[PDB]
Amino acid sequence: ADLLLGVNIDHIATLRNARGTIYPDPVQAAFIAEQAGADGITVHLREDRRHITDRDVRILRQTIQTRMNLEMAVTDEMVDIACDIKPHFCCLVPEKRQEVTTEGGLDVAGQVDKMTLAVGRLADVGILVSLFIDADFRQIDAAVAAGAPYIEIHTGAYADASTVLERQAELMRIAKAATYAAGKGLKVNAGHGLTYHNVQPIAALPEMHELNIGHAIIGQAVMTGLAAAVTDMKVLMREARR
Amino acid sequence: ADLLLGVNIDHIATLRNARGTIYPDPVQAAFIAEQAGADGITVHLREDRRHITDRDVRILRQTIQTRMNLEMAVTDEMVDIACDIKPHFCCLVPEKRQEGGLDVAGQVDKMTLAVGRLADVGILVSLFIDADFRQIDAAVAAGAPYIEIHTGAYADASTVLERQAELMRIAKAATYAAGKGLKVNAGHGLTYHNVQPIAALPEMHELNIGHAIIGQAVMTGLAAAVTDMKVLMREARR
Ligand code: PXP
Ligand code: PXP
Repeated sequence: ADLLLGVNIDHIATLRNARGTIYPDPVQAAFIAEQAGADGITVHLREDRRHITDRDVRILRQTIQTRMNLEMAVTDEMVDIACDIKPHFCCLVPEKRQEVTTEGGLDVAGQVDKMTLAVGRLADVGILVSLFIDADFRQIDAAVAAGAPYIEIHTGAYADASTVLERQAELMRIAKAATYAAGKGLKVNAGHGLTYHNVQPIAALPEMHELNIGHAIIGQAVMTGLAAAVTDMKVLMREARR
Repeated sequence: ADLLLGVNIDHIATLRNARGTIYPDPVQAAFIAEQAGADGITVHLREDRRHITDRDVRILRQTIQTRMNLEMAVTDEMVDIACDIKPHFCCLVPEKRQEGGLDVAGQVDKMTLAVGRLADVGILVSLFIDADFRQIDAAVAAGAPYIEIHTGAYADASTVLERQAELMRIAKAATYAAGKGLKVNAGHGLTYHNVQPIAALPEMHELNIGHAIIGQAVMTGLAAAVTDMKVLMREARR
Protein backbone atom coordinates (compact mmCIF):
# COMPACT_ATOMS: atom_id res chain seq x y z
CA ALA A 1 0.00 0.00 0.00
CA ASP A 2 2.98 2.40 -0.62
CA LEU A 3 1.99 3.67 -3.95
CA LEU A 4 4.80 3.51 -6.46
CA LEU A 5 5.87 6.41 -8.70
CA GLY A 6 6.95 5.72 -12.27
CA VAL A 7 8.58 8.72 -13.88
CA ASN A 8 8.16 8.91 -17.64
CA ILE A 9 11.04 10.72 -19.15
CA ASP A 10 9.91 11.09 -22.85
CA HIS A 11 9.70 14.87 -22.79
CA ILE A 12 13.37 15.19 -21.90
CA ALA A 13 13.85 13.58 -25.33
CA THR A 14 11.30 15.93 -26.93
CA LEU A 15 13.50 18.83 -25.82
CA ARG A 16 16.59 17.07 -27.19
CA ASN A 17 15.21 16.00 -30.60
CA ALA A 18 14.08 19.59 -31.24
CA ARG A 19 17.75 20.09 -32.26
CA GLY A 20 20.04 17.21 -33.06
CA THR A 21 22.07 17.71 -29.87
CA ILE A 22 23.19 15.19 -27.28
CA TYR A 23 21.51 17.15 -24.39
CA PRO A 24 19.38 16.99 -22.46
CA ASP A 25 19.95 13.22 -22.18
CA PRO A 26 17.19 11.03 -20.89
CA VAL A 27 19.87 8.86 -19.35
CA GLN A 28 20.79 11.68 -16.97
CA ALA A 29 17.15 12.26 -16.05
CA ALA A 30 16.72 8.62 -15.10
CA PHE A 31 19.43 8.91 -12.49
CA ILE A 32 18.01 12.24 -11.09
CA ALA A 33 14.52 10.79 -10.97
CA GLU A 34 15.36 7.52 -9.16
CA GLN A 35 17.49 9.18 -6.51
CA ALA A 36 14.71 11.70 -5.86
CA GLY A 37 12.11 9.03 -5.15
CA ALA A 38 11.02 7.50 -8.37
CA ASP A 39 10.39 3.74 -8.09
CA GLY A 40 10.50 3.19 -11.84
CA ILE A 41 11.41 4.84 -15.13
CA THR A 42 9.12 4.78 -18.08
CA VAL A 43 9.96 5.41 -21.71
CA HIS A 44 7.73 5.22 -24.74
CA LEU A 45 9.65 4.02 -27.78
CA ARG A 46 7.37 5.27 -30.60
CA GLU A 47 7.59 3.69 -34.02
CA ASP A 48 8.58 7.14 -35.41
CA ARG A 49 11.07 7.70 -32.53
CA ARG A 50 9.82 11.34 -32.18
CA HIS A 51 11.33 11.50 -28.69
CA ILE A 52 12.92 8.43 -27.05
CA THR A 53 15.28 6.53 -29.40
CA ASP A 54 16.77 2.97 -29.64
CA ARG A 55 20.00 4.62 -28.42
CA ASP A 56 18.09 5.68 -25.29
CA VAL A 57 16.41 2.37 -24.65
CA ARG A 58 19.60 0.34 -24.99
CA ILE A 59 21.51 2.58 -22.60
CA LEU A 60 18.69 3.07 -20.08
CA ARG A 61 18.32 -0.69 -19.69
CA GLN A 62 21.94 -0.80 -18.56
CA THR A 63 21.63 2.24 -16.30
CA ILE A 64 18.20 2.16 -14.69
CA GLN A 65 18.89 1.28 -11.10
CA THR A 66 15.16 0.66 -10.35
CA ARG A 67 12.75 -1.03 -12.81
CA MET A 68 12.47 -0.01 -16.47
CA ASN A 69 9.03 0.26 -17.94
CA LEU A 70 8.88 0.07 -21.76
CA GLU A 71 5.70 1.57 -23.27
CA MET A 72 5.26 0.42 -26.94
CA ALA A 73 2.69 -0.12 -29.62
CA VAL A 74 1.61 -3.74 -30.17
CA THR A 75 3.84 -4.56 -33.14
CA ASP A 76 6.22 -7.36 -34.10
CA GLU A 77 9.10 -4.90 -34.45
CA MET A 78 8.48 -3.66 -30.83
CA VAL A 79 7.81 -7.03 -29.27
CA ASP A 80 11.29 -8.02 -30.72
CA ILE A 81 13.06 -5.03 -29.18
CA ALA A 82 11.24 -5.75 -25.88
CA CYS A 83 12.21 -9.46 -25.94
CA ASP A 84 15.77 -8.36 -26.58
CA ILE A 85 16.07 -5.53 -23.98
CA LYS A 86 13.96 -7.41 -21.43
CA PRO A 87 12.64 -4.49 -19.31
CA HIS A 88 11.08 -5.34 -16.01
CA PHE A 89 7.76 -3.96 -17.36
CA CYS A 90 6.09 -3.50 -20.74
CA CYS A 91 3.03 -1.41 -21.15
CA LEU A 92 1.10 -1.85 -24.35
CA VAL A 93 -0.46 1.38 -25.72
CA PRO A 94 -2.12 2.43 -28.92
CA GLU A 95 -0.35 4.58 -31.60
CA LYS A 96 -2.57 3.90 -34.70
CA ARG A 97 -6.29 4.77 -35.33
CA GLN A 98 -7.29 1.06 -35.55
CA GLU A 99 -5.78 0.15 -32.16
CA VAL A 100 -7.39 2.97 -30.07
CA THR A 101 -10.90 3.37 -28.61
CA THR A 102 -12.93 6.61 -28.86
CA GLU A 103 -11.50 7.39 -25.40
CA GLY A 104 -7.73 6.84 -25.91
CA GLY A 105 -7.18 3.41 -24.31
CA LEU A 106 -5.90 0.37 -26.15
CA ASP A 107 -8.62 -1.68 -27.82
CA VAL A 108 -7.82 -4.98 -26.08
CA ALA A 109 -11.25 -6.48 -26.85
CA GLY A 110 -11.27 -5.72 -30.59
CA GLN A 111 -7.92 -7.57 -31.00
CA VAL A 112 -7.80 -10.28 -28.27
CA ASP A 113 -5.76 -12.83 -30.22
CA LYS A 114 -3.10 -10.31 -31.26
CA MET A 115 -2.87 -9.34 -27.53
CA THR A 116 -2.65 -12.83 -26.05
CA LEU A 117 0.21 -13.60 -28.42
CA ALA A 118 2.15 -10.41 -27.79
CA VAL A 119 1.73 -10.99 -24.04
CA GLY A 120 2.84 -14.61 -24.49
CA ARG A 121 6.11 -13.61 -26.11
CA LEU A 122 6.91 -10.91 -23.55
CA ALA A 123 6.07 -13.16 -20.55
CA ASP A 124 8.08 -16.15 -21.90
CA VAL A 125 11.10 -13.97 -21.53
CA GLY A 126 10.20 -12.81 -17.98
CA ILE A 127 8.68 -9.39 -18.83
CA LEU A 128 5.56 -8.32 -16.83
CA VAL A 129 2.86 -6.88 -19.10
CA SER A 130 0.44 -4.03 -18.63
CA LEU A 131 -2.25 -2.96 -21.05
CA PHE A 132 -3.16 0.74 -20.92
CA ILE A 133 -6.91 0.61 -21.00
CA ASP A 134 -10.00 2.70 -20.36
CA ALA A 135 -11.92 2.42 -17.19
CA ASP A 136 -14.25 -0.12 -18.84
CA PHE A 137 -15.35 -3.52 -17.53
CA ARG A 138 -15.29 -5.04 -21.05
CA GLN A 139 -11.66 -3.97 -21.69
CA ILE A 140 -10.69 -5.24 -18.29
CA ASP A 141 -12.10 -8.71 -19.09
CA ALA A 142 -10.23 -8.72 -22.36
CA ALA A 143 -6.87 -8.08 -20.57
CA VAL A 144 -7.49 -11.00 -18.22
CA ALA A 145 -8.22 -13.37 -21.16
CA ALA A 146 -5.10 -11.82 -22.70
CA GLY A 147 -3.10 -13.10 -19.72
CA ALA A 148 -1.79 -9.57 -18.94
CA PRO A 149 -0.92 -9.54 -15.19
CA TYR A 150 -1.26 -5.70 -15.02
CA ILE A 151 -3.39 -2.94 -16.42
CA GLU A 152 -2.97 0.82 -16.43
CA ILE A 153 -6.09 2.88 -16.36
CA HIS A 154 -6.19 5.87 -18.58
CA THR A 155 -6.68 8.95 -16.34
CA GLY A 156 -7.31 11.39 -19.23
CA ALA A 157 -11.06 11.95 -18.89
CA TYR A 158 -10.41 12.36 -15.20
CA ALA A 159 -7.71 15.01 -15.96
CA ASP A 160 -9.69 17.04 -18.56
CA ALA A 161 -13.06 17.34 -16.77
CA SER A 162 -14.20 20.97 -17.00
CA THR A 163 -16.63 20.81 -13.99
CA VAL A 164 -17.14 19.38 -10.40
CA LEU A 165 -19.83 16.76 -11.35
CA GLU A 166 -17.80 15.53 -14.34
CA ARG A 167 -14.62 15.16 -12.19
CA GLN A 168 -16.61 13.18 -9.60
CA ALA A 169 -18.11 10.78 -12.21
CA GLU A 170 -14.78 10.10 -14.03
CA LEU A 171 -13.19 9.51 -10.60
CA MET A 172 -15.91 7.01 -9.67
CA ARG A 173 -15.43 5.37 -13.07
CA ILE A 174 -11.76 4.82 -12.35
CA ALA A 175 -12.57 3.80 -8.73
CA LYS A 176 -15.00 1.06 -9.86
CA ALA A 177 -12.69 -0.16 -12.61
CA ALA A 178 -9.77 -0.47 -10.13
CA THR A 179 -12.00 -2.46 -7.73
CA TYR A 180 -13.11 -4.76 -10.52
CA ALA A 181 -9.62 -5.27 -12.10
CA ALA A 182 -8.19 -6.19 -8.73
CA GLY A 183 -11.16 -8.53 -8.02
CA LYS A 184 -10.19 -10.48 -11.12
CA GLY A 185 -6.64 -10.59 -9.72
CA LEU A 186 -5.07 -7.83 -11.83
CA LYS A 187 -2.43 -5.45 -10.42
CA VAL A 188 -3.62 -1.93 -11.22
CA ASN A 189 -1.68 1.13 -12.40
CA ALA A 190 -2.94 4.56 -13.57
CA GLY A 191 -1.61 7.38 -15.64
CA HIS A 192 -2.06 10.08 -18.24
CA GLY A 193 -2.61 13.69 -17.44
CA LEU A 194 -1.88 13.47 -13.73
CA THR A 195 -0.50 16.73 -12.22
CA TYR A 196 0.63 18.28 -8.91
CA HIS A 197 -3.02 19.36 -8.58
CA ASN A 198 -5.14 16.33 -9.39
CA VAL A 199 -2.99 13.42 -8.26
CA GLN A 200 -4.29 12.85 -4.71
CA PRO A 201 -7.72 11.52 -5.45
CA ILE A 202 -6.14 8.99 -7.82
CA ALA A 203 -3.38 8.32 -5.34
CA ALA A 204 -5.93 7.64 -2.56
CA LEU A 205 -7.47 4.61 -4.31
CA PRO A 206 -6.48 1.44 -2.34
CA GLU A 207 -5.93 -0.68 -5.48
CA MET A 208 -3.52 1.56 -7.31
CA HIS A 209 -0.12 -0.01 -7.46
CA GLU A 210 1.93 2.50 -9.43
CA LEU A 211 1.15 5.92 -10.84
CA ASN A 212 2.79 6.65 -14.26
CA ILE A 213 3.49 10.34 -14.75
CA GLY A 214 5.59 12.33 -17.22
CA HIS A 215 4.56 15.68 -18.64
CA ALA A 216 3.67 17.48 -15.41
CA ILE A 217 6.91 16.39 -13.84
CA ILE A 218 9.08 17.33 -16.85
CA GLY A 219 7.08 20.58 -16.98
CA GLN A 220 7.81 21.46 -13.38
CA ALA A 221 11.39 20.28 -13.86
CA VAL A 222 12.31 23.10 -16.34
CA MET A 223 11.55 25.68 -13.69
CA THR A 224 12.59 23.99 -10.43
CA GLY A 225 14.76 21.05 -11.61
CA LEU A 226 13.86 17.39 -11.85
CA ALA A 227 15.05 16.42 -8.36
CA ALA A 228 12.63 18.88 -6.76
CA ALA A 229 9.86 17.96 -9.20
CA VAL A 230 10.05 14.26 -8.53
CA THR A 231 10.36 14.56 -4.69
CA ASP A 232 7.26 16.90 -4.65
CA MET A 233 5.15 14.47 -6.62
CA LYS A 234 6.35 11.63 -4.41
CA VAL A 235 5.44 13.73 -1.28
CA LEU A 236 1.92 14.49 -2.57
CA MET A 237 1.41 10.77 -3.23
CA ARG A 238 2.60 9.76 0.26
CA GLU A 239 0.24 12.36 1.76
CA ALA A 240 -2.68 11.14 -0.28
CA ARG A 241 -2.68 7.79 1.57
CA ARG A 242 -2.54 9.06 5.17
CA ALA B 1 34.09 45.46 -20.87
CA ASP B 2 30.46 44.38 -20.14
CA LEU B 3 28.69 41.41 -21.89
CA LEU B 4 24.91 41.06 -21.90
CA LEU B 5 23.02 37.74 -21.99
CA GLY B 6 19.73 37.44 -23.83
CA VAL B 7 17.96 34.21 -22.85
CA ASN B 8 15.83 32.74 -25.60
CA ILE B 9 12.88 31.11 -23.93
CA ASP B 10 11.50 29.44 -27.06
CA HIS B 11 11.96 25.85 -25.87
CA ILE B 12 10.03 26.30 -22.67
CA ALA B 13 7.17 26.42 -25.19
CA THR B 14 8.53 23.49 -27.17
CA LEU B 15 7.86 21.61 -23.91
CA ARG B 16 4.33 22.97 -23.49
CA ASN B 17 2.99 22.66 -27.12
CA ALA B 18 3.87 18.97 -27.21
CA ARG B 19 0.67 18.65 -25.08
CA GLY B 20 -2.20 21.03 -25.10
CA THR B 21 -1.27 22.40 -21.66
CA ILE B 22 -0.76 25.73 -19.98
CA TYR B 23 2.64 24.73 -18.47
CA PRO B 24 5.45 25.13 -18.64
CA ASP B 25 4.77 28.82 -19.20
CA PRO B 26 7.32 31.07 -21.00
CA VAL B 27 5.93 33.93 -18.88
CA GLN B 28 7.39 32.31 -15.75
CA ALA B 29 10.65 31.41 -17.48
CA ALA B 30 11.07 35.07 -18.20
CA PHE B 31 10.83 36.19 -14.51
CA ILE B 32 13.20 33.44 -13.53
CA ALA B 33 15.71 34.22 -16.25
CA GLU B 34 15.68 37.99 -15.78
CA GLN B 35 16.27 37.46 -12.06
CA ALA B 36 19.07 34.98 -12.28
CA GLY B 37 21.05 37.35 -14.49
CA ALA B 38 19.61 37.49 -18.00
CA ASP B 39 19.68 41.02 -19.34
CA GLY B 40 16.98 40.50 -21.93
CA ILE B 41 14.33 37.98 -23.06
CA THR B 42 14.27 36.74 -26.60
CA VAL B 43 11.41 34.99 -28.24
CA HIS B 44 10.98 33.92 -31.82
CA LEU B 45 7.47 34.16 -33.17
CA ARG B 46 7.37 31.72 -36.08
CA GLU B 47 4.76 32.08 -38.80
CA ASP B 48 3.87 28.55 -37.80
CA ARG B 49 3.80 29.50 -34.00
CA ARG B 50 5.19 26.06 -33.26
CA HIS B 51 6.54 27.19 -29.88
CA ILE B 52 5.90 30.78 -28.88
CA THR B 53 2.32 32.00 -29.53
CA ASP B 54 0.65 35.51 -29.72
CA ARG B 55 -0.82 34.85 -26.31
CA ASP B 56 2.85 34.47 -25.19
CA VAL B 57 4.10 37.66 -26.83
CA ARG B 58 1.08 39.65 -25.60
CA ILE B 59 1.59 38.71 -21.95
CA LEU B 60 5.39 38.87 -22.04
CA ARG B 61 5.18 42.34 -23.43
CA GLN B 62 3.47 43.33 -20.13
CA THR B 63 5.52 41.15 -17.74
CA ILE B 64 9.09 41.49 -18.95
CA GLN B 65 11.16 43.66 -16.56
CA THR B 66 14.39 43.88 -18.65
CA ARG B 67 13.94 44.26 -22.43
CA MET B 68 12.16 42.13 -25.10
CA ASN B 69 13.81 40.86 -28.27
CA LEU B 70 11.46 39.54 -30.87
CA GLU B 71 12.86 37.20 -33.49
CA MET B 72 10.99 37.16 -36.70
CA ALA B 73 11.08 36.64 -40.38
CA VAL B 74 10.67 39.57 -42.73
CA THR B 75 7.02 39.41 -43.66
CA ASP B 76 4.34 42.07 -43.79
CA GLU B 77 2.37 40.29 -40.95
CA MET B 78 5.42 40.06 -38.72
CA VAL B 79 6.38 43.69 -39.23
CA ASP B 80 2.82 44.72 -38.50
CA ILE B 81 2.84 42.65 -35.30
CA ALA B 82 6.15 44.15 -34.19
CA CYS B 83 4.86 47.63 -34.86
CA ASP B 84 2.00 46.92 -32.43
CA ILE B 85 3.99 45.10 -29.76
CA LYS B 86 6.98 47.48 -29.89
CA PRO B 87 9.82 45.39 -28.45
CA HIS B 88 13.04 47.10 -27.47
CA PHE B 89 14.87 44.89 -30.01
CA CYS B 90 13.94 43.21 -33.22
CA CYS B 91 16.09 40.35 -34.65
CA LEU B 92 15.49 39.59 -38.37
CA VAL B 93 16.00 35.99 -39.24
CA PRO B 94 15.53 33.52 -42.21
CA GLU B 95 12.53 31.12 -41.88
CA LYS B 96 11.66 30.19 -45.46
CA ARG B 97 13.90 28.61 -48.13
CA GLN B 98 14.18 32.12 -49.84
CA GLU B 99 15.51 33.96 -46.76
CA GLY B 100 22.69 30.05 -42.35
CA GLY B 101 22.21 33.76 -41.60
CA LEU B 102 19.93 36.14 -43.47
CA ASP B 103 20.90 37.03 -47.04
CA VAL B 104 20.88 40.78 -46.58
CA ALA B 105 23.15 41.42 -49.55
CA GLY B 106 21.00 39.35 -51.95
CA GLN B 107 17.88 41.24 -50.74
CA VAL B 108 19.16 44.68 -49.68
CA ASP B 109 16.18 46.70 -50.78
CA LYS B 110 13.63 44.53 -48.92
CA MET B 111 15.77 44.54 -45.79
CA THR B 112 16.09 48.31 -46.07
CA LEU B 113 12.32 48.76 -46.26
CA ALA B 114 11.91 46.41 -43.28
CA VAL B 115 14.65 47.88 -41.12
CA GLY B 116 13.05 51.29 -41.95
CA ARG B 117 9.51 50.51 -40.84
CA LEU B 118 10.59 48.92 -37.55
CA ALA B 119 13.07 51.70 -36.67
CA ASP B 120 10.41 54.36 -37.44
CA VAL B 121 8.44 53.25 -34.30
CA GLY B 122 11.54 53.26 -32.15
CA ILE B 123 12.64 49.57 -32.54
CA LEU B 124 16.38 48.70 -32.40
CA VAL B 125 16.84 46.31 -35.32
CA SER B 126 19.30 43.45 -35.59
CA LEU B 127 20.09 41.35 -38.60
CA PHE B 128 21.10 37.77 -38.09
CA ILE B 129 23.90 36.96 -40.51
CA ASP B 130 26.91 34.87 -41.28
CA ALA B 131 30.35 36.13 -40.25
CA ASP B 132 30.80 37.52 -43.77
CA PHE B 133 32.23 40.94 -44.57
CA ARG B 134 29.87 41.25 -47.51
CA GLN B 135 26.74 40.61 -45.43
CA ILE B 136 28.14 42.97 -42.82
CA ASP B 137 28.21 45.81 -45.42
CA ALA B 138 24.76 44.96 -46.67
CA ALA B 139 23.59 45.30 -43.05
CA VAL B 140 25.21 48.74 -42.81
CA ALA B 141 23.59 49.66 -46.18
CA ALA B 142 20.19 48.55 -44.94
CA GLY B 143 20.51 50.90 -41.88
CA ALA B 144 20.42 48.21 -39.14
CA PRO B 145 22.35 49.38 -36.00
CA TYR B 146 22.79 45.72 -34.84
CA ILE B 147 24.09 42.49 -36.32
CA GLU B 148 23.99 39.09 -34.64
CA ILE B 149 26.75 36.75 -35.90
CA HIS B 150 25.58 33.25 -36.41
CA THR B 151 27.70 30.85 -34.29
CA GLY B 152 26.21 27.58 -35.60
CA ALA B 153 29.24 26.49 -37.60
CA TYR B 154 31.54 27.33 -34.70
CA ALA B 155 29.39 25.34 -32.32
CA ASP B 156 29.39 22.37 -34.71
CA ALA B 157 33.15 22.26 -35.51
CA SER B 158 34.07 18.58 -35.21
CA THR B 159 37.84 19.15 -35.46
CA VAL B 160 40.22 21.56 -33.68
CA LEU B 161 41.27 23.09 -36.99
CA GLU B 162 37.63 23.57 -37.98
CA ARG B 163 36.94 25.18 -34.57
CA GLN B 164 39.82 27.64 -34.73
CA ALA B 165 38.93 28.46 -38.32
CA GLU B 166 35.32 29.25 -37.29
CA LEU B 167 36.45 31.14 -34.25
CA MET B 168 38.78 33.46 -36.20
CA ARG B 169 36.18 34.01 -38.92
CA ILE B 170 33.85 35.16 -36.04
CA ALA B 171 36.60 37.18 -34.41
CA LYS B 172 37.48 38.96 -37.67
CA ALA B 173 33.82 39.60 -38.50
CA ALA B 174 33.18 41.05 -35.02
CA THR B 175 36.33 43.22 -35.45
CA TYR B 176 35.30 44.42 -38.90
CA ALA B 177 31.65 45.02 -38.05
CA ALA B 178 32.65 47.05 -35.00
CA GLY B 179 34.96 48.97 -37.40
CA LYS B 180 31.82 49.88 -39.44
CA GLY B 181 29.94 51.13 -36.31
CA LEU B 182 27.71 48.11 -35.75
CA LYS B 183 26.66 46.77 -32.47
CA VAL B 184 27.68 43.11 -32.63
CA ASN B 185 25.65 40.28 -31.03
CA ALA B 186 26.33 36.53 -31.42
CA GLY B 187 24.29 33.40 -31.15
CA HIS B 188 23.06 29.97 -32.12
CA GLY B 189 24.50 26.83 -30.64
CA LEU B 190 26.33 28.31 -27.63
CA THR B 191 26.75 26.01 -24.63
CA TYR B 192 28.53 26.04 -21.22
CA HIS B 193 31.37 24.25 -22.99
CA ASN B 194 31.98 26.57 -26.03
CA VAL B 195 30.73 30.01 -24.89
CA GLN B 196 34.00 31.45 -23.44
CA PRO B 197 35.97 31.86 -26.66
CA ILE B 198 32.95 33.72 -28.06
CA ALA B 199 32.39 35.63 -24.82
CA ALA B 200 36.08 36.52 -24.93
CA LEU B 201 35.84 38.58 -28.17
CA PRO B 202 36.11 42.26 -27.04
CA GLU B 203 33.55 43.50 -29.58
CA MET B 204 30.58 41.41 -28.40
CA HIS B 205 27.64 43.34 -27.09
CA GLU B 206 25.13 40.50 -26.29
CA LEU B 207 24.99 36.73 -26.52
CA ASN B 208 21.63 35.27 -27.25
CA ILE B 209 21.37 31.73 -25.89
CA GLY B 210 18.38 29.39 -25.66
CA HIS B 211 18.49 25.63 -26.09
CA ALA B 212 21.58 24.90 -24.05
CA ILE B 213 20.01 26.91 -21.25
CA ILE B 214 16.61 25.11 -21.38
CA GLY B 215 18.55 21.83 -21.72
CA GLN B 216 20.49 22.23 -18.54
CA ALA B 217 17.33 23.68 -16.82
CA VAL B 218 15.21 20.50 -16.96
CA MET B 219 18.05 18.88 -15.01
CA THR B 220 19.24 21.61 -12.62
CA GLY B 221 16.46 24.26 -12.68
CA LEU B 222 16.09 27.46 -14.79
CA ALA B 223 17.67 29.81 -12.19
CA ALA B 224 20.95 27.96 -11.73
CA ALA B 225 21.12 27.34 -15.50
CA VAL B 226 20.90 31.04 -16.28
CA THR B 227 23.17 32.05 -13.44
CA ASP B 228 25.92 29.60 -14.38
CA MET B 229 25.87 30.79 -17.95
CA LYS B 230 26.21 34.40 -16.75
CA VAL B 231 29.28 33.49 -14.60
CA LEU B 232 30.96 31.82 -17.59
CA MET B 233 30.43 35.02 -19.54
CA ARG B 234 31.90 37.20 -16.80
CA GLU B 235 34.92 34.96 -16.33
CA ALA B 236 35.62 35.03 -20.09
CA ARG B 237 36.15 38.75 -20.06
CA ARG B 238 38.83 38.61 -17.32
C1 PXP C 1 0.37 4.56 -20.75
C2 PXP C 1 0.87 5.92 -20.36
N1 PXP C 1 0.94 6.31 -19.08
C3 PXP C 1 1.38 7.50 -18.67
C4 PXP C 1 1.81 8.45 -19.60
C5 PXP C 1 2.31 9.82 -19.20
O1 PXP C 1 1.20 10.72 -19.06
P1 PXP C 1 1.59 12.24 -18.75
O2 PXP C 1 2.83 12.54 -19.54
O3 PXP C 1 0.31 12.93 -19.25
O4 PXP C 1 1.81 12.27 -17.27
C6 PXP C 1 1.76 8.13 -21.04
C7 PXP C 1 2.22 9.03 -22.10
O5 PXP C 1 3.21 8.55 -22.64
C8 PXP C 1 1.28 6.81 -21.44
O6 PXP C 1 1.23 6.46 -22.75
C1 PXP D 1 18.78 34.72 -34.24
C2 PXP D 1 18.98 33.73 -33.12
N1 PXP D 1 19.87 33.98 -32.18
C3 PXP D 1 20.08 33.16 -31.14
C4 PXP D 1 19.40 31.95 -30.97
C5 PXP D 1 19.69 31.06 -29.79
O1 PXP D 1 20.27 29.85 -30.29
P1 PXP D 1 20.29 28.58 -29.27
O2 PXP D 1 18.86 28.30 -28.88
O3 PXP D 1 20.91 27.49 -30.11
O4 PXP D 1 21.09 29.19 -28.10
C6 PXP D 1 18.39 31.56 -32.01
C7 PXP D 1 17.57 30.36 -32.02
O5 PXP D 1 16.38 30.62 -31.95
C8 PXP D 1 18.21 32.50 -33.08
O6 PXP D 1 17.29 32.21 -34.00
